[PDB]
Amino acid sequence: MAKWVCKICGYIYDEDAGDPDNGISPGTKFEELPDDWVCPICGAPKSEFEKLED
Ligand SMILES: [Fe+3]
Ligand code: NA
Repeated sequence: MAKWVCKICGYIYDEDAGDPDNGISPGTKFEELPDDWVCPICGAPKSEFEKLED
């Protein structure tokens, strides 16, 4: 699945990993993260992530 970078801090939202400590099961696509999910490292909103693909 896809990976996304937090443009602020460099955290990778890896769809295969999810974010279980913050309520997101492995395999959750970035689009399906709740609108108010934030980077678990720096707190940036979803808008600040960039999909790692051409
Ligand atoms: Fe971040
Ligand atoms: Na959405």
